[PDB]
Amino acid sequence: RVTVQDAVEKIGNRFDLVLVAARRARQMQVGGKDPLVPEENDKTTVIALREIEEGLINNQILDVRERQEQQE
Amino acid sequence: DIVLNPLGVPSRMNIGQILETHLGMAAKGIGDKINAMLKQQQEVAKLREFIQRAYDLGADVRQKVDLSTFSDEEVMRLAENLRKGMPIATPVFDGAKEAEIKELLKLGDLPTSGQIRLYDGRTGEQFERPVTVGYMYMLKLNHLVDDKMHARSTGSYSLVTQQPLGGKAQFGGQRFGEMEVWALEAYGAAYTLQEMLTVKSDDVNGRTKMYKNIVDGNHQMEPGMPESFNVLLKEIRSLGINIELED
Amino acid sequence: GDDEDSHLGDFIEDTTLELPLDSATTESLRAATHDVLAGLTAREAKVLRMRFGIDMNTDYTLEEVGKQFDVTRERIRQIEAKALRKLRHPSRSEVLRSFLDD
Amino acid sequence: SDEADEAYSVTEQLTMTGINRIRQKINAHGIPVYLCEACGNPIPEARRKIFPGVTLCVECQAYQERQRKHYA
Amino acid sequence: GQNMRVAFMPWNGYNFEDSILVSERVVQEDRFTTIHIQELACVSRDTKL
Amino acid sequence: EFDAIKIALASPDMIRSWSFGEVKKPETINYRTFKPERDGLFCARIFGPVKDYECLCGKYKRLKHRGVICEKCGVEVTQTKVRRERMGHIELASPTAHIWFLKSLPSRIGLLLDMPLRDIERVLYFESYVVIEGGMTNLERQQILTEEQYLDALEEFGDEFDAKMGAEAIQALLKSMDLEQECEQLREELNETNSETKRKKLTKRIKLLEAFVQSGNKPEWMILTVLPVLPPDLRPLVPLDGGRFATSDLNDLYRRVINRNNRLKRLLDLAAPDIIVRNEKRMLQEAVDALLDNGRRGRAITGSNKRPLKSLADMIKGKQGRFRQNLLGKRVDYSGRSVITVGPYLRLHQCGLPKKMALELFKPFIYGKLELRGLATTIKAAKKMVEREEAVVWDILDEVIREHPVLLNRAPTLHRLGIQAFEPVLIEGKAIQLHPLVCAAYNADFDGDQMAVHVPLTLEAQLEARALMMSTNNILSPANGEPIIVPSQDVVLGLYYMTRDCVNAKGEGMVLTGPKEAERLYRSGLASLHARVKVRITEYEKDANGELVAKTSLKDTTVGRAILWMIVPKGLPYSIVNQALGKKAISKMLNTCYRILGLKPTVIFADQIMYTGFAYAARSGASVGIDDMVIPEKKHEIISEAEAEVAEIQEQFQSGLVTAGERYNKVIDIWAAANDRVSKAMMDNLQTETVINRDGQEEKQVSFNSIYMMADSGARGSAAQIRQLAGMRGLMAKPDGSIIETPITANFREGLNVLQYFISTHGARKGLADTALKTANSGYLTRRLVDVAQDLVVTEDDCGTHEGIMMTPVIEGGDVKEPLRDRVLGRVTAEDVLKPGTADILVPRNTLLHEQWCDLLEENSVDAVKVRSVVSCDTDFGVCAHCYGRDLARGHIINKGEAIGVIAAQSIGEPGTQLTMRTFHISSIQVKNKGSIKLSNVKSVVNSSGKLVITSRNTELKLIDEFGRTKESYKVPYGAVLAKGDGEQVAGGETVANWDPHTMPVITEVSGFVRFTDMIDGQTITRQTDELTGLSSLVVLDSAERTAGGKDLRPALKIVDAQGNDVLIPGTDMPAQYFLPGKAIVQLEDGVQISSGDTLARIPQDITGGLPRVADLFEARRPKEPAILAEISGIVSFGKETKGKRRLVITPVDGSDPYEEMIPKWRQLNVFEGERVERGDVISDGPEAPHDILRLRGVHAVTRYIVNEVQDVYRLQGVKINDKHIEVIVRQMLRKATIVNAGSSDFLEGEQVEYSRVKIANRELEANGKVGATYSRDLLGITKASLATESFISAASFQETTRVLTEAAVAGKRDELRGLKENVIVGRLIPAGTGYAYHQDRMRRRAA
DNA sequence: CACAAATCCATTGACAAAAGAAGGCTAAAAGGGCATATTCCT
Ligand SMILES: [Mg+2]
Ligand SMILES: [Zn+2]
Ligand SMILES: [Zn+2]
Ligand SMILES: [Zn+2]
Repeated sequence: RVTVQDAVEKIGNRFDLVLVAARRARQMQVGGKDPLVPEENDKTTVIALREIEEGLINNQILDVRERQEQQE
Repeated sequence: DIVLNPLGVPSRMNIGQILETHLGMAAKGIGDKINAMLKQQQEVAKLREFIQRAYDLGADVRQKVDLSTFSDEEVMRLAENLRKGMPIATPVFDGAKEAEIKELLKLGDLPTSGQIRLYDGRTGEQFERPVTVGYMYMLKLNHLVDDKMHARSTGSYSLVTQQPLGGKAQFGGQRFGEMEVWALEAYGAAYTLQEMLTVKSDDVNGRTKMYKNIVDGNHQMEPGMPESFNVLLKEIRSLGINIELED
Repeated sequence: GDDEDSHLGDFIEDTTLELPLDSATTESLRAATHDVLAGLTAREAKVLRMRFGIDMNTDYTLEEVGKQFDVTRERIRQIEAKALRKLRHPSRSEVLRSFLDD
Repeated sequence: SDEADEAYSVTEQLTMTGINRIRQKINAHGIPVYLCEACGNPIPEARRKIFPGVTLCVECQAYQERQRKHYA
Repeated sequence: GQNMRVAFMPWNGYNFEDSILVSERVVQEDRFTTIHIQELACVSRDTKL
Repeated sequence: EFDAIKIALASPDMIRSWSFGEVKKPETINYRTFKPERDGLFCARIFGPVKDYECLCGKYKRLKHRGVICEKCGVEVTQTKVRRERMGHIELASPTAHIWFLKSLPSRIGLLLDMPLRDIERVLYFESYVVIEGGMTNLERQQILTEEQYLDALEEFGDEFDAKMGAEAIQALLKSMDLEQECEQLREELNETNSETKRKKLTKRIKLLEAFVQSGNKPEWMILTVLPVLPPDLRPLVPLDGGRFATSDLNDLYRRVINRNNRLKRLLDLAAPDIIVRNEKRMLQEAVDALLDNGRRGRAITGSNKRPLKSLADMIKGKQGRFRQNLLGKRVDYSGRSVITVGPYLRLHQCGLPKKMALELFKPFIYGKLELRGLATTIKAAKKMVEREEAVVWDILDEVIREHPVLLNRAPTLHRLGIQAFEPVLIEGKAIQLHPLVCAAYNADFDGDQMAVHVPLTLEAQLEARALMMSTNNILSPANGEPIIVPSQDVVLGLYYMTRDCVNAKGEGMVLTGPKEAERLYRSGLASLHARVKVRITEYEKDANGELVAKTSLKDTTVGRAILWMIVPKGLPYSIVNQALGKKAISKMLNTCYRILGLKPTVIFADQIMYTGFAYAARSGASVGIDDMVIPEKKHEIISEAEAEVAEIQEQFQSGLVTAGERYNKVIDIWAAANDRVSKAMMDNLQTETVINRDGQEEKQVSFNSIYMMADSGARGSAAQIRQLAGMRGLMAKPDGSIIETPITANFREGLNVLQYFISTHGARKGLADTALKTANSGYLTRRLVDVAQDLVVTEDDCGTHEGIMMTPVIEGGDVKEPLRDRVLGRVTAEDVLKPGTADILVPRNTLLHEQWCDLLEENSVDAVKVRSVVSCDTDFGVCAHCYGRDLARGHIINKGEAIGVIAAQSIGEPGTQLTMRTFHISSIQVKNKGSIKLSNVKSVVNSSGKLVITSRNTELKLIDEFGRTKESYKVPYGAVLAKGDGEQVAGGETVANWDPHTMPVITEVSGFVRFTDMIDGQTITRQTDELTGLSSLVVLDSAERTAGGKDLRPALKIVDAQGNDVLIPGTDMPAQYFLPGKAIVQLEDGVQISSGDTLARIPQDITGGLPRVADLFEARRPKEPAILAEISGIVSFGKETKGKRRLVITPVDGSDPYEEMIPKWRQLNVFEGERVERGDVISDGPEAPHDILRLRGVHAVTRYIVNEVQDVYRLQGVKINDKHIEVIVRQMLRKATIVNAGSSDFLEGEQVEYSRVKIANRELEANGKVGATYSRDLLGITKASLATESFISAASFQETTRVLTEAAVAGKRDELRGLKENVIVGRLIPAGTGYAYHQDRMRRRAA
């Protein structure tokens, strides 16, 4: 983890980025999931921002996963 | 030994350091000449001759030292105390000119420009454009770091307002003044600011929960009410004023 | 002094505060004693919570535990003595052995 | 940085404006009056030669200097 | 203080703004040691207990 | 969870509702045990227990007794913290008056009862009665009496008086008066007395009374009868080691008031004489009044300490008080300090850390990890083992720190770049490392300066620090898009030493297969680091759509530049490292790298440039030697010449030719000229003294002197200080500004004798003394900027308006001081940008002008760009993101949430330090170059010479180039001798206007004869005949020159013809007779002939830059010489004469001109009384006030005046700052406003209210069928615009706390938390930043 | 199947103890008064 320009490539405003990386890192640290990207022995924030950096996570994917969890 | 920065002299116009390190280089060169003469146990007469010619040069210099009432009994001592380097003087405004400095530099066989060729230790290859050396008289100011470096995880807390103390004697934490709050507002840091001024400093019930969640690997933070604001509530309300926190 | 305008009261510390570590300790205590008290018998696990001031407005005296458990003012101390005598096992209740420092 | 590194800037600004004022207070060029204005009487050509632009003889200029000395 | 063989030159950024780069020969010749004899007191105030 | 903080007056039943009992005794504690007293100022029953879960008598000491209050000691057993929460009350023996409604400035009880404050003072302190139910004898409620009058009213009747004196009297005054009655009364007594003072006064007072009305507050609540005491804990009585104690002054103040209350009680049951009891009542009013506050009362009644006792309100206000100091600026856990050192090895995205500090701040983290690993048992074991510091904790620490950032921070945090987050690197030793390219961002050297490190605890905090605050994301300054990671002080010297041609060195003039072979050839010792060389390279000049098209060449260049190329990334062209590469150029290089190739490549290239520059400055061995400070051989010559000159002036002064007060100035100018000469000589002898001889003959190159190399490089220092080394060193002015005429002819390479050093000491002392005082207010203008525009944040995304400013370069006839590039880079065009071909729409409506559009305009040369400012953004409570623009640290469009108010403040502030702290001070339009000419507002005629001359006023010249732009403009005054016309492609170096300060003419519009009117001698004027040659003329005379027998006349040389009329000016209904003011120098005598445009009568007649010039400039303070202008646009004409000031009115074209005021002739008129001047036209003198720019030329001018006024203070300093920020403070300066008509409104017409209420109201009323309403735009200075605030917590924190509170108290104000200063206080999230989501969703919660 | 002990929870029944509210002691605080005349400082 070095720079978060790519995180502006994924979403915009650079604030929902941080506040959604925090939610995904909640899911990943407080055990509710594991990451979709192979963490190279990194801290939870690092993994959250990385898998955001793959177009794999943002507000919509997280919320639709939320609804799928609501199926339980 | 010490490697200063050569850029200090133009901006900080203090030519004293260049000029003094040149003169000190001359003084230590005279000292090294005496030590070569001495440890080799050259003589007493030749040692006397050299020291005598060293103690006089420069036009009408006010002191007059000579080796008549000496010696030997004295010039062995006056060498053994000058073997580390002939200590020089310079009055505050009637000092030695550049010229007498260069004459010292010529007495011992150092370069008159005061500058040597030096060789980089790591690469072993030689710098360009010779660098200046010489014996500057450095000091050790008592801004010593290991009574300066200081930090606290969770120390004690002041009585009236529930905030950490101020002093390194009492483990005070760093002040998060008014300019830093603006600095964080200028960014988007808001949870940072919220923790910095709620759970790290003021809140009584959030700081304990915060510590617990730290040890439990859950990096959450429960806000609560800043205790300073509760004191300000009791103070505003201590007058005949009813301030309250509406629903 | 300091010309910093720090008043005297700005350095007088508190003594009512629970040391934030010591709260962090105690949260494992009621957890850890909950651990051994988990692997207890329902009588011993309940009677010890009965005998000691655990997880309630509590500390019912030994006659008072003799009434609720309906056994005996004398018999309770027997199972109470039986309680920690089983818990006095090294290599069985070593968790609270962590909460000892001589 | 270090306060001497700044204080030199303060000092040089002060003295630069000093030299600028005291060098601008000399009149540059113009048609000499040949006569002190306060008296209409001749300003001798030596004074006409030194400051090209003088408009007072020594006496009326001395009077004006003494009057401005009290700043009002 | 004490006089050191000093040179004026950059040398790889360790003296960037106002820094200094002392040789280990300085700190190994014990040439800048000091003695800080600091003191610690302790009272015995008989309290109510 | 709460919201909408509230405040109001407190009822006695309210205050009884708070308490848990009433203090009676003035005892506090037991002096033998330290237990509280029975019901003293520390009670058991009242304020609760003393220790955790026990009574005070000891009857109950378990947690199982929770809640039950004991029966002997009666103390409610609960937590001991409850003493911090309870409150006590006091039942005063008699009423007494609250100081805040009594002695505050606007006197809340003063104008609540029609009275002067001294009258109620005489009432309160038992001096003279006040009548209530005073019968129908003489009074009803108001007028005061005396004891003679009190007894002669008690005389002849005991009934029918019913008056008291003091507290009870005022209490019956308030408790009797009704609100609605008086409001309706003075309502009727208002519109029949709405005279200009009476109207506003009574209207404001009735406003206060109606505010009292709708509040439900009762005036008698103002006077106190029950007084509430703080809890004990907030006024503790801590025990000090050694038997002593420490209390707060609140304790003894409470004690004294309780003592006076007990005494008055004892007096009342005695029925002692009323004199003694009245003194008691007075004393208790004194005590309570000094309790609530110490200032209004005369003497702060001190104690045995020779200091004043510190009362209640002093614990809220002031610097020291809770608000300003402890409620925002508070210490922090998990934070540490240290000394900073450099350690240049480590990358920009990280900082070294001492290992001890690292193991301290992250203690709880390491405990958590050691328990997660099972390497310990419990937390106690973990702490014990980390205190042992065994091996495992080091690996645990290296693991937990790994991606966990820390904040660095310095003492003077000016701008947001003063706080940046780094990734730790565990270091032994006790210093704090730092990437040297970040010192400049911090503005900290390494003379022992100390940062502090805070730990981001929360995971949202960790992400905030990394994604928003980490140094690598923050490289571009916020006050201007310039990268602020530039090579600072030493890597620039290394890089400059690297890229430097010398005519001959090793391996001169070979060919190299690439940069790599250059490096291989240099390190092997076969070519020099800088030898001129032909080199083959390959540059990746990306031209196509993201296509990196390579293309090679054989560049002829230095070996050094070829080496340095290997660290340049793919983007740039080789022509960037193909120069000397000083300090400026390398900053430009980083700027271009960012501009071309993104961010991450620029950060990687920044670290590379630092690494390589450091390494080659190491290789350079760049030293400074005493031989290297060259003295010019021709210095003593110049010294002898200048000493000859000073002797010459002295000789003449003894010859009686000059004043001493000019001998001074002559010798000063002599020495200054000699100084500049010496500097030029020394530069010539040093800048290029190096001669070298390749192939025989010698050639000239720039010097290799390593002081010159550190000045030409711009690394540190400049040419001037190097002068101060070798040449003569100035003149060394005294502290004030008196220069000492005998210079310091020495230099520093030579010595300075005692008087030279002493003369130096004056300036050195003053400079150091005033640089230690910009520290005393490092953050004063920053504070007073933040506390006005802090509550302003980008909130929406686009407001869809079209307004803005028309940007044009800042050129004043010289060279372009600010091109259209900078003033438009990064803004949003409000309309299209049309090429002068009038059909080329270039940027439609919302194209953010990045470098590319502004480039395209640059080579297209369109200079008319209507760009949407912030100040005209239509948004409410904020600003359109698209309106603000893009100038972030990040290059992209601003994003909603950004607290642009605060960054505007910190950008307009922190370079303010780079300014000078003290306010320092400092004819014909000759065309300077080639082009055409354009006269704007060119209202002129073919004049007497058949040529052009200004008959208009605001004709502004323009060097018209054929590009489609304005090359170089000028101002042309009235009646200027236009030696040409308009639309002439002219040559260069030509004066096309001329005019005289002693000839401001009144030249004729058209022809005529010299046929006078009213020009009568002895009655109006003097028959002047300047008979040195004999010319007679009728010059106009002013009224002190005209007699009284002609003063009611208007002199004029009437325009006529050869027939007998008065030829009327076509366009007006007046015949032409040029009325003339005083001093109207006339020549043409009666009957002479003239023609069109002839000389009728040609009447005769420094910029600052300091910092406090700026705070004033941001205040709209009325300068000494305001310039009023026309409110009407039309033909003007005079009026009455000298009622102290002349009179004259600007007549409309068709309407009415009722506009006239006291125009003093000390301020000279520039227009006659016969011109059609429009509103906003120059009539008055001196500096225009910024207010009138708004009220006359609108908001856009007052902002274009203010940004173009404060920018040039930075401009005159050499400082750079973007213009976007100086608007966002403007937008706060004009937030208030006043009304034009109520219409469908709900306020007074002649009233003032902030813009947004109007802005939401009458835009909504158009939605309704109702009428819109009109409003005047006010304008307030920042500290005056800052007090006007919708909150009442954002105001208490910074302004006069008592003034805000009583007003917001009586007003019953309710603050709903918004803005950034309040949410910090309450400690919830901020509305602005990351917490913009958290605060909108409250609106959804506040929307149901 | 089928008889004899170890000992389970059940008392049972003695003792040693701890405190718990009153009872005696007593030192502490509190109050209650003393007139030749001292007459506006801070
Ligand atoms: Mg510093
Ligand atoms: Zn004269
Ligand atoms: Zn009790
Ligand atoms: Zn906008």
